Amino acid sequence: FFNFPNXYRRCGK
Amino acid sequence: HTGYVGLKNQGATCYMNSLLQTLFFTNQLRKAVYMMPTEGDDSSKSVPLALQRVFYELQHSDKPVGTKKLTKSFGWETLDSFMQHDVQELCRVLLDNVENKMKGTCVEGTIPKLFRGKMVSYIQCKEVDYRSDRREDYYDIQLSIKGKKNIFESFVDYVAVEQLDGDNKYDAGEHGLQEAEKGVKFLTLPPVLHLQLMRFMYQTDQNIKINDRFEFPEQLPLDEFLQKTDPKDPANYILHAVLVHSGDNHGGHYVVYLNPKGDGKWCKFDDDVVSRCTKEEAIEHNYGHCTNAYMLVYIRESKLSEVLQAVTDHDIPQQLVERLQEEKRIEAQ
Repeated sequence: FFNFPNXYRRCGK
Repeated sequence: HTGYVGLKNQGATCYMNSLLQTLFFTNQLRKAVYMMPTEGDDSSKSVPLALQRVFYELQHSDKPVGTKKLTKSFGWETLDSFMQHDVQELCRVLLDNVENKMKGTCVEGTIPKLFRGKMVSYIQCKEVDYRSDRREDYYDIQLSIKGKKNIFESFVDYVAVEQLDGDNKYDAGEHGLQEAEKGVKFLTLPPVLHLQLMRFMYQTDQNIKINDRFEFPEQLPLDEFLQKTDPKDPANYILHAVLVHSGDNHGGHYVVYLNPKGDGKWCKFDDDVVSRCTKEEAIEHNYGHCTNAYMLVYIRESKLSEVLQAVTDHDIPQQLVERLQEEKRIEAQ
């Protein structure tokens, strides 16, 4: 966050 | 010029330039950073020294400032480092370092008194007589966006009561499984409010952007979201920084809109390019190359003058000035 689109699920946690 | 100097595009720093200007014009934070006891630190590994260097260059240099040493300082050097992490994490990395440096000093606790607030998270059982109240601290607020049109609705959703029904029943221990309600309400709000706008979702395999329209006001009243408001200090806030990203298919460009003096005289900080812009361009035009606003900074009205103190060249200690000029001498040779 906020660097989209990306396939990383560490954003916002 | 414009009285404000820019930061050079030096690698995949992404939001880093936007965050640095935001903290730089957190003037009270800046003066605290200048007066930190960083004499005798290692330049190659000191985050407090690096932040002092970039702030000093941002205050005196007439040419755009470089951030190479600071990037080396906190070691975000893997190819995906800045796009995997968050703006919050980078702000935490910097602010924790500075606050830790200020421990034992006259300016200690400046970061908590500017950014941290008190919050209570509660779980209340409905049929049995049990409740669990625990206090939390926060330095930033992540706001829901999808389905919410403005910050007011966004905050209402944050304080909205969550239901814990069957298959989610709260473990009340002595009282067994219970059909409770879970929520959070605001105790206090900091002088500087960091609001992150969670405009994304994850189908395919990626986190995509929610380009939906979202409104944020120049002045944000938040008294009604406090558990008990305080007269003579309403939770009234003034918009300070609007961190924006621009959205072609891959792309990505991070600029920050600022009124550094809190006077509504707004500038656009596009790295090395600092220019004047209309207040419509900073606020209304960022509601939503698809440009999206993702982070907002508000300053409490009662604290506006103290947070945005005037900062003079003599506020910087002479020994700090001596070391930085010595470094610039070594590079010039």
